[PDB]
Parts: sequence; structure tokens; C-alpha cells
Amino acid sequence: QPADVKAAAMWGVAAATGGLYLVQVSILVLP
Amino acid sequence: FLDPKKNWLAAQHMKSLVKRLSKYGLRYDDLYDPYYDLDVKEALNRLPKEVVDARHARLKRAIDLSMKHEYLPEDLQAMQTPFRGYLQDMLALVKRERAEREALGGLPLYQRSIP
Amino acid sequence: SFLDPKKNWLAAQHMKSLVKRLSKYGLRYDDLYDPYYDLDVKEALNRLPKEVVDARHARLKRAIDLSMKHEYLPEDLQAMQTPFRGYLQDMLALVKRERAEREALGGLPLYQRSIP
Amino acid sequence: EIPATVAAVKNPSSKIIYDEHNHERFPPGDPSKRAFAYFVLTGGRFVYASLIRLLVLKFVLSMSASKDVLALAS
Amino acid sequence: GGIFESLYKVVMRRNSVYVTFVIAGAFLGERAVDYGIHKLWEANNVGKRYEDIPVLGQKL
Amino acid sequence: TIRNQRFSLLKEPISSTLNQHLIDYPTPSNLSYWWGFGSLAGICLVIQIVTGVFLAMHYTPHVDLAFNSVEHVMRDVEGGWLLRYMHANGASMFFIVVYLHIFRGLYYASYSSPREFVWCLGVVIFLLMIVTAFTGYVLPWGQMSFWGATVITSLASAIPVVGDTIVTWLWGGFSVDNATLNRFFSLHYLLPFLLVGASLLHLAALHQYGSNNPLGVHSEMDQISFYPYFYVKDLVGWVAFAIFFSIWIFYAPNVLGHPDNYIPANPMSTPPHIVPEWYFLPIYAILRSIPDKSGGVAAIALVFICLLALPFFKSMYVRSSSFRPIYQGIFWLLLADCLLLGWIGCQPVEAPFVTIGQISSFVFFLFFAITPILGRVGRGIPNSYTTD
Amino acid sequence: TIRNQRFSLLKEPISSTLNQHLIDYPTPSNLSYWWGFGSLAGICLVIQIVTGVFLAMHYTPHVDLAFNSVEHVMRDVEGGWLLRYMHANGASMFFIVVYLHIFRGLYYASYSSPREFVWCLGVVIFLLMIVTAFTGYVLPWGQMSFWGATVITSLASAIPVVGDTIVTWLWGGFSVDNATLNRFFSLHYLLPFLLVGASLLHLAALHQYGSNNPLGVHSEMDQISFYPYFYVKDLVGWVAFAIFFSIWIFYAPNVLGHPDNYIPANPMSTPPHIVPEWYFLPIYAILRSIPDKSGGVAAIALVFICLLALPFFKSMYVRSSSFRPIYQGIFWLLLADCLLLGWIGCQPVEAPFVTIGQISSFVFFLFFAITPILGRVGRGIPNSYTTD
Amino acid sequence: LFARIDAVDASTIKRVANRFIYDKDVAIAAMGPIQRLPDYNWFRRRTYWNRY
Ligand code: HEM
Ligand code: HEM
Ligand code: HEM
Ligand code: HEM
Repeated sequence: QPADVKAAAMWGVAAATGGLYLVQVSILVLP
Repeated sequence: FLDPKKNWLAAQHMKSLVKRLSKYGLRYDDLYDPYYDLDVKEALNRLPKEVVDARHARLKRAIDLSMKHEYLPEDLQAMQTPFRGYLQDMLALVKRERAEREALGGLPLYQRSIP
Repeated sequence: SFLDPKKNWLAAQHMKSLVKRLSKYGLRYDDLYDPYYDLDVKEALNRLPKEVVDARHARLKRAIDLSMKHEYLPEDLQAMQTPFRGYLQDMLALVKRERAEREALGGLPLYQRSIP
Repeated sequence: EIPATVAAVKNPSSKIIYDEHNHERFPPGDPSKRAFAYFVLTGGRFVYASLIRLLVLKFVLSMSASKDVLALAS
Repeated sequence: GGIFESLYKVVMRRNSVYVTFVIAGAFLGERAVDYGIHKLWEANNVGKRYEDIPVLGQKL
Repeated sequence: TIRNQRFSLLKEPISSTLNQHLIDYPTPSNLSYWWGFGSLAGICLVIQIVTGVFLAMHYTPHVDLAFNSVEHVMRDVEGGWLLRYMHANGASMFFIVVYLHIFRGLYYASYSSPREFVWCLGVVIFLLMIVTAFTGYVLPWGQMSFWGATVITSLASAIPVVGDTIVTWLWGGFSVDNATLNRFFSLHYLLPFLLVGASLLHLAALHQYGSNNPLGVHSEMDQISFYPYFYVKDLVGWVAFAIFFSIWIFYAPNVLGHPDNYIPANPMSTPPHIVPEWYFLPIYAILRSIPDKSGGVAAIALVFICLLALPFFKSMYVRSSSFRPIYQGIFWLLLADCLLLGWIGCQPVEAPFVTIGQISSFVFFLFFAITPILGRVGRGIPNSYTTD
Repeated sequence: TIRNQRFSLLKEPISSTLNQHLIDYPTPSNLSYWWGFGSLAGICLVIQIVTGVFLAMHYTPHVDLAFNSVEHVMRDVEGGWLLRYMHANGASMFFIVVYLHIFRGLYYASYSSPREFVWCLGVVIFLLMIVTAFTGYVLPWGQMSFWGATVITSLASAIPVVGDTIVTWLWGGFSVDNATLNRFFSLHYLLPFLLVGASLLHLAALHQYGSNNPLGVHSEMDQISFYPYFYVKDLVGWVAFAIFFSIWIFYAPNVLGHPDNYIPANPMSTPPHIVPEWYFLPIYAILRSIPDKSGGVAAIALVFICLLALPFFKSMYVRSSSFRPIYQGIFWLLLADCLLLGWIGCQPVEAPFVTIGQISSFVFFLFFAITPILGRVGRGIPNSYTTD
Repeated sequence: LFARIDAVDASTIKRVANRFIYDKDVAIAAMGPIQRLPDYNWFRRRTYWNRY
């Protein structure tokens, strides 16, 4: 279960990076 | 839980179910679809052939009546046992075996196929 | 007319080219007959001995492997190749003759092609 | 005169010979270049992801507003 | 060989890390190619761009 | 049986798949006419596609020409009023038939296992129908058309972070103008083919798991081939539907619509009564009833979440409503609630309709929240009613 | 193998059909890069459909707005020039790869038994492609589009009994006008989906009997699955096609076009050189070469008659042309004649092009009139070259 | 021997398997009606998971 949690967190990081690369909100990100 | 012999509403509900089930000549257990649960399938496999064949005959009769838009004659309606079940004990045993198998590290003996 | 390589230079050249190609891929001329093509070849192959049909399948598999690898048979076996040493034409002729007789007098087809 | 396949099955040998026509063998004792192929494929995947991103953005922003309405809005 | 195996053990043990690496590499390579092609463009056609005409702001 | 020579054309490979899935598919012998309603929905979709193609042979997607082009279809084209009335009233009958389809499914609990995929694909189909009908209703470019497009597209601003961006991108230029008109025409033309694909997948999944029956019981004992036994039943249904639809086309063609769509769109004035078509009215009523428009959009999403969450319930052993008196009553109450909800959506926001809608939507979700309880108690039934 | 519990999500019923027919369908292990063109025509069709939908979100089928709307897509829409060049050069690419598909089939005699249905469905697909490309080319409403539409649709009045009636019905009036433009737009939108359906039937028949191979021999001895062995091969094909298409989009976007189409259509003036797109040129050349225009239309019908009659010829047991020197030379002569005939179409109708096109058509039909003779004569080869 | 055997836990099993099994080369020897046994690329791909 801890390994599953780590894998899920890493996959969420990968998906977030993919969405960020697709949208390119570098201008939007103020904080 | 105060269903039987102490609840007027539950008595009325039992009366209605008896009326309908005897009207089509079915039993309550016959309403259990093997495709629904996959535990009913195992229970029906484990049950004796005579019981399973009687269940299938009753189901075929009920479907025939439903097609014809008519009910059993009053005589066969009188000679009905809507709640003389045959499946609950085997189903509970199958569920208990499943319970222990999942409880201590086991693969399911059968799984639902993704449709 | 009937033009054979003995009485025709053009037929001689044609036969030479066919021999060269079949020897390159190492498969007899009869091996080119597709059972799915005619369904008379299917019956003729069903009537032939198992050793002959197995040799046909082995030669065809070797040819297909050589085709995938983009290479030809080594010159030794290429010189050992015997194209046009037939094994099927007589049986195919017998099958077609039998089918023609059956069709000619009464008779239903013993086998038919599905649609399609 | 036992057949070729039967003789091969009944006599296993460690001197195995492959075709080596369009794919030359590595010498028997050598590590497998497993990582190099993966990095080549990684570069290809770089390119494929970039192309997919280009196409999606091109279509979606084609469906977006136009210079005509942008100039009209004052 | 050693370098490839080292980067392999760095970034090719979990597929999520590999996907992140692929996306990051695609982004960085895209930006680098953009910069290189733009520098080649500037080198090739010099003296033609918009902010190069001698009278850009004297039509008033 | 070795297929040496071909016996029947139907068993030949050219007609083998069609043979199985159309002629020889075993069907429960006791089906009533609501399975005919499913087939009828398919026919309505085909009618819509054909009449829409022939209508699009005459419709101009420009803002300055759409309304007059439709009046062209009505007045000048040879038998064009028939095409337009068929398209509009056929959208209406398509929705009527799909509603009867859905409510039969609810009554007989056809969503239960193993038809969860069938029900989910049906929900996707319903979403596609909603979108297609909406974008199509925008096409004639009247007062109701333009203002309904404005409102329903501008409620997409309720998304927290990207609402305004999505609204502007979908609008294409700060309003619902010509750009939106062309966009909507293209999408309205495209979507019905995705709808056909979704319908084919729907039917494929059902054909995998057979078909339910009015009893809800296992039904592999008495099964008959689909043709000719259910083709003739479906034919009776089709002819009755044709009479109904011909009543609507020829004698009362504008009853199912609003008179405000015959006025050319004027973005300056606003008609006093902005409502969608009658078949979006229940959804509109739910959304309007729950205030705080972000909450309204969330509530619509919740409606579809509940619809998708019906199949995946825990016990639900007895299936049909013929042996479930409590669930039978619950279903009839839900149907009455849905009709009342649809009626509320056409009324203004003045009282008491706000209270009535805020009660009706709550009752809708209450139905969706009390089916598992009935299933659990029913699972408890057999060990109490035993007669010995 | 009792499927009591799940092994592989590929073999589950949800992914079982795709598993079989895409991942696990066995194909001969010696296929060359000439089958990637069959794999690639589908990609071209998908590209055309997507770009066409996104273009139709911006095109106006009126007669006073079509050209200006296309220029609007050119200039104002962000990335619109990419969409339009993709659609046009993608029609060109679609036809290029389909021609390569057809000619590989001709070289390897893939039309022979048992793939008659595959070839016939391919011919029907070719008809659909031709009609779609033509009715789509009329859409931008340039000089070439207007006058090509006028000439070609007017040359449908060669039918004896009906003629003018069909032409008037097709035009929607007395000349190519707004009604014809709107009709052509609707038909252009619809037809590609029928083309997708026809492609699916094409693939279903081929998968029924399996793909051919360069040797033309029975190949159920050495076979491998489609994925991944042919997936990567088709990937190489797709990337090479992408490079070709990118060259033809970004550096020569109008080379395959005709400059007179960038003039707004003017029915009172005719361009000096009315010719169709480069991929209708051989058909146009045959039509013009045969005089007595009714005879030209008859010849155009006869071309498709010959194409459909190819798979139903005589014995010809050997099929691959790698083992048929005479048929190999004949095929190369046919390809050269088709290229020459395509060149002739763009030329004027003056001398000597009339004679060059009259000989070329005769050679083209002689190809079909000679192959059965080749088969009949070659039926008796083994008896003559035998080494007994 | 017993101490060495029960000094093996889940993490040790994972580490050893990753050392010996994860993305390594298999050697297959088959005979009989094996015309349905998957080929080398199939096993070589199955030696790792893309979900993790
Ligand atoms: C485009 C509209 C639709 C078409 C053409 C369609 C078509 C069909 C067809 C042909 C059947 C099989 C015949 C029958 O049982 O009536 C069917 C069954 C079914 N459909 Fe639909 N359907 C549509 C919409 C829906 C919707 C919106 C739902 C619900 C979300 C749905 C749920 C079902 C269910 C549950 C069944 C199973 C029938 C049974 O249990 O006997 N359908 N549909
Ligand atoms: C591909 C098939 C279809 C095409 C080409 C099409 C095309 C059109 C066109 C051109 C119009 C405007 C003509 C008019 O104003 O009467 C229209 C209107 C409409 N369409 Fe469709 N349509 C199609 C399918 C559908 C479907 C499946 C539905 C869903 C039921 C639908 C619902 C509507 C509605 C509600 C209208 C507005 C009715 C009105 O004019 O008042 N269409 N369609
Ligand atoms: C449903 C899919 C399709 C849609 C919606 C569509 C839509 C359009 C539209 C709106 C135009 C006019 C815009 C322009 O001229 O650039 C057009 C032009 C054209 N289309 Fe399509 N199309 C589709 C599929 C196809 C296919 C499959 C082909 C090829 C067989 C094709 C060939 C053409 C051609 C040749 C033109 C003329 C391009 C030009 O010269 O400007 N289209 N299409
Ligand atoms: C929309 C255009 C077309 C598409 C998408 C298409 C698609 C395909 C596909 C996917 C295959 C299987 C892969 C392959 O063998 O290359 C194939 C094979 C084939 N196609 Fe087509 N095709 C098209 C047009 C045509 C045409 C116009 C013909 C001829 C009239 C044709 C005749 C064939 C033949 C004979 C094969 C069998 C190839 C073999 O020998 O194994 N196709 N096609």
C-alpha cells in the first residue's frame, strides 16, 4: 500500500507536468 | 429488526409478495439471476440436479405465462410454495468461503468479465 | 498451338527465367498453386500423400523466410534445386475431370466457394 | 539417414549459429546494449510528443477567436 | 556504455519518471530548436526585418 | 456439419454477422412493447439524419442569411415545409421515445448487472442527444435560439479557475455572433454520426449480455429468434408511431415550440420568457431551482453522476418491479416528480415555483439515494418470510 | 482453458475484438513497405476529416461569401492557413497513397481469388473518393471550381432518355448557381462518413481472407502477429509520409494547385484552360480522347466495368508478378501508360495530343483485354517445361 | 541456515528480484505443439511493468 501511494503520487506528478506542458500557463503562475 | 409477526406493514408486504409469486407460479429464489452475482452461479452449480431442473421448469412456465398474458389456474395457485426456498443456505456457504479466502491472501475463484 | 522450349527460342528464354527465379527462392512451380485460389487445388492437395504435402509446406516456409530476410538460397542448394519436377498436375487434372463429369451429367458440386 | 530436425533435436550443442546476414552478432561474451536502444527510442518519443502537442494546439486555437473580432473589440 | 547505463539507472526504473523525462525533454528540445532556427534566420536574412527599415517612424 | 457446399445465403460469410445479430438473435419470449420503443428511437435517429441532410442542402450558416434561408425552405422549396416540420417535430419525438426507453429501463431495473455497460453507454448517448439538439436549435437564429444559446453557453462560466476562458473560447469573439453560428452548424452536422457510433456500441453490449424481460428473471429457458417474431411487434410500434408523428406534423406542427423563435434575433431587446425546448425543461428546472449558478452546474453534474451510479449498487437481487411493491411505488413517485419538474421549468422564478422546484429536485436525488437501502432490506427478506 | 478469472485485459470482452483484429491478427512475415500504403490511406482520411470539420467551422456556403470566407480562414483565423493547406494538400496525399495502394494490388495480383470482394469494395471506395474530392473542390468558388463543375455536371446530359432532366435536377436550376453550391457543400460534408464505412467493410473482407505477400504463395505456415512487428513498419511509413506532407504544406503549398482558382468565379467569363485537379487527369484524358461525348461517358463507365471485372478472370494460378515476366513487363507498360495519359489530360485538345491520347486509351484497355489471354496460355506451362 | 533464510523479508525479495528479473534477458527452450507459444519479444516485454 505505501508503494501504491508512492506510485500514485508519482503518476499524478507526471500527469500534472503533462498538463502544464500542454497548456503553458507560465504567464498565469504568479505564486 | 422487527419484520415478522410483529410488523403490520411487513405482514402486508409478505402477503403481496406471496400473491404475486404464487400468481406466476415462481419462488423467491428463482428471482436470483446467475448472471447477476456469480455467487448464485456457484450455488446453482453446487445444488442437486433435481432442484436445479425444477427451478428451470418453474422459470420456463413463468415466462410462458408472461408471454401469454395470463396467470396460473386457481388450483395450481393454491398448490404453491412461494417461500419454500432452496438456495439461501448454499449461497451463504459460498459467500462465507469467499469471505475467508479474501480475508487471508487468496485469489478469487472466479471474477466478473469486463463487458 | 503448343510452344515448348525445344521448338521456340522465346519459350526457351521464358523457361530459363522462370527456372532462375524459382531456383533463387528454392520452390517448385507447383508450390505456387494456392489452395484458397481454386478449391480444386485444395482437393488435389487433400488427396496427395502426407510426405509430399509436408515437403511442399516446408519449401514454402523456407521461401517465405528467405523473402522476409531479403536474401536468396545459397548457391549450393541453388544448384541442387529442381523446379518443374511436378507433383500435383496429374492429381489436379484428375480432380477437374471428375468435377467436369459430375457437372456434365446431373450432380451437385462436391464443394463450393463461400460468398465471398 | 536421420532427418535434419531430428538430428538437431537429439544433439544439442553450444555452438549455435544464426543467420547474420543483415544483423551481425555480438561476440559471445559481451554485455547487451540495452540502454542505448532505450535512449534512441526516448529521442523519438520526444519528437512524437512535440508533434502531438503541436497538432492539438493548432486545432484548438483554430477554433479560438480571430484577429477580426479582436480588432473589432474596442 | 557506462554513461548510458548510468542515465538508465537514473531515469528508467519507473515509468512515471520516464514519462516526466520524456515530456521535459520534448519541451527543452522544442525550445532549443526554436532558438537555433531563429538564430539561423537572423544570420541568413539580415537587414530585412520590420525593426530595420530606416524610416519606420516618420510617416506622421 | 462441414460446410462443403453452401446451403443458405443467410449463413454465408457475406450475411453471417447480419444473420446472427438481426435474424437469429435469441430473445426472451415475453417482451412487451418498450423494447419496441428502443427500436423506435433508432428509427427516429435515422429520420433525423436524413431530413437534416436534405435540410442542410438549403441552409446558410451566416447570421445575415439563416432565418431567411429557413423561410426559403418553408415557402420556395418544393415540399420544404414537410422537411422542416419533420426535422423539428422529429427531434421532439426522438426525445419522447428516448424518455420512454429510459423510464422502462428504470422500471424494470435493466441497469442492474450485467448491463452496467449498456446503461453507461446509454447515458453517454443521452448526453450526445442533448448537445446535438441544443446546437441544432441554435441554427434557425431566432429570438429564442439566440438568447437560449447565450444563456446556456454563459452558464459555463461557473467553472472555478477556467470558466471565463472556456466561455470566451466557445463563443469565439465575446458574443454568440456569426462565428458561433458557423461553429454550431459544423458541430450539429458532425455529432449525429458519433451518435450512430454510440448507438452501435450500445446495441453491441446489450447483444453481449442478452436482453432483460418483464419478469427480471433468468430467461435462457424460453427464447425465440428475433425474426419474425419481434420484427412484426416492432412494425406495429413503428406504424403507431408514424400515425402519432403524422398527427404532429400536419395538424399541430407548432404546438411543441415557442412563438418567439419566429422573430429574427435582435441582441438589443430581450424576450420576457427565455426557456429551452420542452425536453430540456426538467434539467433547466433543476439548475434554476438550485441558486448560486456554480451550485447549479454542480447539480447538473451530480444528476449525471447519479445516473451513471445507478448500475453499481450492492445487493439489488430481485430485479423487476412486478415483485417489488415498494420500488414500484418509488418509481411512480419519481415519474410524477419528473413530470412536475418539467412543468416547473416553464414557469417564472416568482413564488411558489421556487419552493416547488427546490422540493422536486431534492425528491429526484432522494429517489437516487434510497434504492440501495431497499436493495439491502430485500436481501434481508428471504430469511424472515419463510413459511414453515 | 476455462476463463474462471481474468488473465489479460486485452482478452476481456471490452477489448477482445480490438485485441484480435489489431494486435493478434496474423500476417505474413515477409510483407514489404508496400502494405503501409493501405495502412496510410486511412490516416490520410482521418486527417482530411478532422481538418475538414475545423474548416467547416469557418466556411460559408453562400455564393457571395464562399471565397471571402476561405480568405478569412487564410488570413484572420489563427492557424487557419495551416488548416486550409492541410486539407488541400491532404486530398492530394490521399489520392497519391491510394494510387500506390491500387498499383501494388495490380502488381501482386491481390485482386485474384479469394479477394474479389476486397477489390470490388476498393473500387466503390474509389468512386466515393472521386465524388467527394470533386464536390469539395467546387466549394471555394473560384474560376476553376465553377467552370469545372459546369463542364463536368453538364457532361452528365449524355444519357439518352433522361439527360437534361437529370442535369436540371442536379443543378437545382438552369446553371451552376447558389443552389448547386449549397447542395455540393452538404454532400461534401456527408460523403466522407460513408467512405469510413466503406473502408471498414474493405478491412473486414481482407481480414476474412488475410493479406497477400510478395511471393503470392499460400502463407499460413510462416505468420506473425500484427503488433508489434508491423506496427513499427507502419510507423516508419507514417513518419516518412509526414515528412513528405510537411514539405508539401510548408514549402510548396500551391504547386499541386492551379492558379486560376484564386479568381472569384465569374459566369460571364471563361478561363482559357479548364482542367480538373491532377488526380482526375487520366479519366479526363480518356473522356476527351474518345469523341462523340456520349461515347466518352460510355468509356468512363467502361473503365470502372474493367476495374470491377479484373478479379473474375480465368485460371491464372500463379498470381505474383515476381514469377510472371510477361505480366511484369505488361504491368510496367500499364503504369507508364497511365502516367503518360495523366500528362495528356493537362495538355490542350490540339494535335498531336489527340492522337497520343487516343492511342493511350487503347493501350489502357488492351491491358485488361490481354491478361485473360496470358492466364489461358500460361495455364499449360508445367506440361511444357517439365524435366521428366 | 535458518537465520539466513528468515533474514529475507519483502524488501529483500524486491531488491533481489529487481537485480535478477526486472528487464533482463530470458532464455526459452520449447518443444511440441508450440505454434501458439508467444515469441521472444513477448516475454522480453513482459519482464517489466509500465504501470509503476
Ligand atoms: C439513441 C438513442 C437510443 C437508441 C437507438 C437505443 C437503442 C437501443 C436498442 C436497439 C436496444 C435493444 C432493444 C431494446 O431492448 O429496446 C436498447 C436497449 C437498452 N437501452 Fe437503449 N437506446 C438509446 C438510448 C438509451 C438511453 C438514453 C438509455 C439509458 C441511459 C438506454 C438504455 C438501454 C437499456 C438499459 C437497454 C436494455 C434493454 C433491456 O433491458 O431489455 N438506451 N437500446
Ligand atoms: C447529420 C444529421 C443532421 C443534420 C445535417 C441536421 C441539420 C440541421 C439543420 C440544417 C437545421 C436547421 C434547419 C432548420 O432550421 O429547420 C437543423 C435544425 C435542428 N436540428 Fe438538426 N440535423 C441533423 C440531425 C439532428 C439530430 C439527430 C437532432 C436531434 C434530435 C437534431 C435536432 C435539430 C433541432 C432541434 C433543430 C432545430 C429545429 C428548428 O428548426 O426549429 N438534428 N438541423
Ligand atoms: C467530413 C469531412 C470533410 C469536411 C467537413 C470537409 C469540408 C470541407 C470544406 C469546408 C471545404 C472548403 C474549405 C476549403 O476550400 O479549404 C473543403 C474543401 C475541400 N475538400 Fe473537404 N471536407 C471533408 C473531407 C474531405 C475529404 C475526405 C476529401 C478528399 C477526398 C476532401 C477534399 C476536399 C478538397 C479537394 C477541397 C478543396 C480544397 C481547395 O481547393 O480549397 N474533403 N472541405
Ligand atoms: C480509402 C482508401 C483505402 C483504404 C483506407 C484502404 C485500406 C486498406 C487496408 C487497411 C488494407 C490492409 C493493409 C494492406 O494490405 O495494405 C487494404 C488492403 C487492400 N486494399 Fe485497400 N484501401 C483503400 C483503397 C483501396 C482501393 C481503391 C483498392 C482497389 C480498388 C484497394 C484494394 C486493396 C487490396 C487488393 C488489398 C489487399 C492487399 C493485399 O494484397 O494483402 N484498396 N486496404
